[PDB]
Amino acid sequence: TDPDPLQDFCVADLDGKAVSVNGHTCKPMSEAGDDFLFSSKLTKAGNTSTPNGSAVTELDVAEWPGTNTLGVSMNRVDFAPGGTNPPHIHPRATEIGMVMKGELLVGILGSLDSGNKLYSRVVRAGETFVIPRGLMHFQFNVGKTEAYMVVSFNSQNPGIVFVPLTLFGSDPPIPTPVLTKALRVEAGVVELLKSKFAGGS
Amino acid sequence: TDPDPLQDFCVADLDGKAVSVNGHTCKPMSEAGDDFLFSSKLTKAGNTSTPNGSAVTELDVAEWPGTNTLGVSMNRVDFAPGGTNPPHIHPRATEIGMVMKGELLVGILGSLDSGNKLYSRVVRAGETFVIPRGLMHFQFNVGKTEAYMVVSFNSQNPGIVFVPLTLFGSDPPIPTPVLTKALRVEAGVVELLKSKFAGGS
Amino acid sequence: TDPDPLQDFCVADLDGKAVSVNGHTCKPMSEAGDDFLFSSKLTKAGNTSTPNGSAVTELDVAEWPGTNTLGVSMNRVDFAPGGTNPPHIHPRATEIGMVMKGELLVGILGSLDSGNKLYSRVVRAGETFVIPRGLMHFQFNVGKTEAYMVVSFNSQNPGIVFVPLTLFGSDPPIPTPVLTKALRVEAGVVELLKSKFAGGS
Amino acid sequence: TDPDPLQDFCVADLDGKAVSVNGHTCKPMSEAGDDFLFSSKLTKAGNTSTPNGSAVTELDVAEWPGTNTLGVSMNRVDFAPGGTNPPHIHPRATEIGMVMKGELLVGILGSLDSGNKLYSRVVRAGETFVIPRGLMHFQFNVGKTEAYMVVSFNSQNPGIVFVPLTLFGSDPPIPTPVLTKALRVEAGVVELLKSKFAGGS
Amino acid sequence: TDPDPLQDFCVADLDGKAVSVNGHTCKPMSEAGDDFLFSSKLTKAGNTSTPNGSAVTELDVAEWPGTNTLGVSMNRVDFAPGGTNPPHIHPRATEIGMVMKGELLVGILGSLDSGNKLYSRVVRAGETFVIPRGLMHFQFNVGKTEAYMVVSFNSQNPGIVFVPLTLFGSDPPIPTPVLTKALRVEAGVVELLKSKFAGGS
Amino acid sequence: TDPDPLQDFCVADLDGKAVSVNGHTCKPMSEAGDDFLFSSKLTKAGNTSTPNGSAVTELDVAEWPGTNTLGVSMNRVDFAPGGTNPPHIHPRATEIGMVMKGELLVGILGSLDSGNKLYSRVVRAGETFVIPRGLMHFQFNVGKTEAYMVVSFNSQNPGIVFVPLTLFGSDPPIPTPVLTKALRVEAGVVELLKSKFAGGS
Ligand SMILES: [Mn+2]
Ligand SMILES: [Mn+2]
Ligand SMILES: [Mn+2]
Ligand SMILES: [Mn+2]
Ligand SMILES: [Mn+2]
Ligand SMILES: [Mn+2]
Repeated sequence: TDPDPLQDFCVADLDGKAVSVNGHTCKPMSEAGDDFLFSSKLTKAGNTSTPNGSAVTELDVAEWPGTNTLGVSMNRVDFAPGGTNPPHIHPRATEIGMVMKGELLVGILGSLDSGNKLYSRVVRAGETFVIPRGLMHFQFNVGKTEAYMVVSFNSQNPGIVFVPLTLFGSDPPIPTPVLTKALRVEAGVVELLKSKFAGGS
Repeated sequence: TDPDPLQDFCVADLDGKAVSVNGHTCKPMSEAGDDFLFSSKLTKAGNTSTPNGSAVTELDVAEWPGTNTLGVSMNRVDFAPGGTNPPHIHPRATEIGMVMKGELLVGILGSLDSGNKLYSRVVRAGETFVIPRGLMHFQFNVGKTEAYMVVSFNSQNPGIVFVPLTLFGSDPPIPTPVLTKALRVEAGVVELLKSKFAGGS
Repeated sequence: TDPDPLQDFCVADLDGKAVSVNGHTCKPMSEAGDDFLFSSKLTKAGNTSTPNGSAVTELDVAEWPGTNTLGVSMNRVDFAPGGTNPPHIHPRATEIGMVMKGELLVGILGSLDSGNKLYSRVVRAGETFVIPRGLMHFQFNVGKTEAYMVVSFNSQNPGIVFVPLTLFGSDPPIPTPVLTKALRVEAGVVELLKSKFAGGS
Repeated sequence: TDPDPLQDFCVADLDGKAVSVNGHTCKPMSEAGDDFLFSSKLTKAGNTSTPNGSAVTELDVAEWPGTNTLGVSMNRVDFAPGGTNPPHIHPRATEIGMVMKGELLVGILGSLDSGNKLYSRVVRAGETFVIPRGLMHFQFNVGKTEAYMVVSFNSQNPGIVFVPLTLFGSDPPIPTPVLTKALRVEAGVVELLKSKFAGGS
Repeated sequence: TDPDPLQDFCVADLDGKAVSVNGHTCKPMSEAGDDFLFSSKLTKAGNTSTPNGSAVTELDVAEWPGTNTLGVSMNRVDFAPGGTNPPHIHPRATEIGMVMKGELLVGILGSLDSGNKLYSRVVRAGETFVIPRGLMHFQFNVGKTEAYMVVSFNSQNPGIVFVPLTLFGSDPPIPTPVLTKALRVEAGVVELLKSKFAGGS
Repeated sequence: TDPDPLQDFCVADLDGKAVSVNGHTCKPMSEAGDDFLFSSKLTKAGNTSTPNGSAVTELDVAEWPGTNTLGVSMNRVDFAPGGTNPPHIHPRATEIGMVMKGELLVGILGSLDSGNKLYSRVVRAGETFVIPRGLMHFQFNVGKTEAYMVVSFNSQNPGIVFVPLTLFGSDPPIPTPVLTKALRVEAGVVELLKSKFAGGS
């Protein structure tokens, strides 16, 4: 997990030419002000008119620099009816979330030694879920109304590996012949999938 | 921070005679079912008719055994108008929270090397805050309506050190002469304070 | 990363009814013998006549109990010509490997904040590679001969999330409608993919 | 706990304009000399003519830069007869100490899940005590002579949250109305307490 | 470093048939009493009439079970005039110590990338030293009186690798031919050294 | 163990005047190229015509900067017939290795609480071994042909404490009188040993 802090506060210095280190260098405390432990970036709903039908409003250290060194971060996800936060993975953290409105099918997948078990449940307002570090998971809006959830992570920068986008639209894309052997389908099927993720989202 | 997990899942075995270890032993996976990564315990508001005027609904590993080994936990706090979650400390975690309804004055205090600075702000619906590991902090409902927040921690068992209750109503209470030297007031003042925390809450 | 050790040795007790904890309980030192720090399980090549065209011979704590608490483990992967270790993820570790024979295209994919960059190179005998914790990666045999590599991990139980098998053949499988929204293709395409992973491998 | 070291030595560069990071940047090894692993700052007794009747001589990374990255630090506390190291907390470390001279009442308080138990004992020359990470604790000189102890921590910068001073004399002070609700006493009592900690110590 | 604690207290259960885990299982809190955070085992001087001319009084988790899970431990070392705590290593911790009486030559050795530098200084009453995790170090009494020091570690079980005893008197001893190649001397010299450590101390 | 990473990649900036921190600062991602996760430095055998009769080809972060922050590193050791990697220690990591060719006697020594037990075995092609963090260990070529092994570590910079060289040829050397008390032999024997390690290797 993220390294523990070695002082009370260390607000991230995000200017482009700052020296680079594991995580982020910090602003001098003299330049921090009173406001760094607070944020209002998750107050409004994100735009759900996207191919996935969901919008992620991030609140990691790049968006909330006061989280630097503190080992935590959050995000908000809004969903149009039938929208999905597609099968994805956080490489460096466990996720713990709460559904605020609507009805979401939440699915968590065990690794190979857990027999690739799929745990899935319809989670409603006020109900919570937990996603173990590095496991594949997804959310699907099964209600007729817009849904939204707010989650927390045990990292300032959990990272996100979107499975569909990484598999078919990385930069540059995984060679077709690699994907035909791995997916056990012909090249035409692989190219059809790639054509849907050519936009970069 | 909490030790990282060494397998996908390890639901806590909470029976009274289970062997004791750092954290908790786990139920055999065969006895876990499909439901351990989910909870509905924070769906309803807690009873705010208490001396503090707030109610904490806990969702640590004792209440949500599926969090065992995953490094995270949550809780919900409800506040009557003018109620407080009094100055307190979490010995083993950073807290990250969101106000869901109402208006809360949230205050975070730096340690001695930070000049004991008090950072405080009125946090409203959808706005977030972060409390660094082990620092004193509090919340006070400044609105005319009931307020509530949901927070996450970077520990399965953050712990809570309530300052007023620990100082004046521990078991057994800190001797009066220790408290008169520390608080710089006469014994009568110390005894008055102790009389308010004799109930254990 | 894995918790550090609190003593010299703690060989894993793998009997089925042993108490369950994070990681594994250990055999009494009196029952360990001289041989637990050694293994010969990776001496021979695995059977590459599988759908993927590769075979993984594991040497994690379940196969090498002397690794318990030491924070490390290994495995060997053998590849038939044109075979692949398909796009996969290790949820709890970084991997560091060496190609022993043959020619392998090794690809590592960055997360979303790294623009989903694909780093790929043909790695030959004696050459090494490193896969950051939790990122998607794969290997493909581009030579005309059988290839093999031996890798190490910074966990006693890294875990493996096989992307194709988890996406299309979990237990039970991810609903088709979830996968059609996520993959942006019709149900018939999703069902074709599922039919290839119905065997459990 | 503090991050582990990634090299033998990394003496802290404490100049005011050094770049800021978690912990401290280090002096080039060429500028370190032979003396950084040693100190004589705890050889003499501190001045106990203070309001608390005790004096803390710190030996954290700010006073002993050679501790940077090594995960440890110390301090010495001297006590006039009847003096106290008041109820306080270390946010980022466990403390382990030894009484060198005199008789000290040492008290350690459990958190809420430990029923706020007060463990207290008179500790004399050569006797030791341990304070778990983040718990409230104090020391009181019950002998007729000056007493002193030397303690170690499992952090280069444990931090110190003095309860009385933080509660009544932070900068700026916690509002009176917050403190009257939390302490369950009238404003006049709160103002009396605040008047004793207006000096900043 | 040692895993962080997941609760306030977890006194080690040291009975011989207790289940074995990383570190130690804990006594039920009901069986702990008030005394586990304290010890008087380092109050008296150890017997320095040994081949090394020094005596180590240990206060690790085997001798102080209340340290279990807290990440710290101590020990006391007493030295006859001209006695030594021979070149040794702690595999799992940094050491931080204070000389209480006498004059001790304290030497710390850097690793190969630090050019195997020897840092050494005569440390007197009240003066401190720090030994980075896993580096070779020693102490030698250069005064005419008995000397003693008390040290702390950042582990409940640091471990001790005595160089001379391990090299020449392990169980069973390292073969002579291995040692003649490594030490670049004839077999007769190696056998002479082995004869001095045949007693097991 | 090494601090976990807080981003995907952080290639070490090894220029001499780069700011110094725990571990290494990183190159801007814009200056990294595609090649940092790969290396060919262990493809060839090292020169075994040395006093020890073995050659270590290092692949730590100084030689493979792409390992920075990832918690892993490797090395290759080649051995002439009868050559040794002498009794040594890695202060900051566990080692896990595989013999690639030849026959090596591999010995691992327990600490004092493990009764200084010597575990030793002849390890051949494809067979593996594990060395717990900070314990003394060695390898000796018992075959008639050149032998070689490739090992991995759970640190980007494990460090190496060569016992013979550190004991008798540090800079500057440990005083003779310290070594005569510790080794229990006369000064002439100590000086003979020192004369063999005066070259610095
Ligand atoms: Mn997620
Ligand atoms: Mn709180
Ligand atoms: Mn892999
Ligand atoms: Mn203290
Ligand atoms: Mn020592
Ligand atoms: Mn080695």
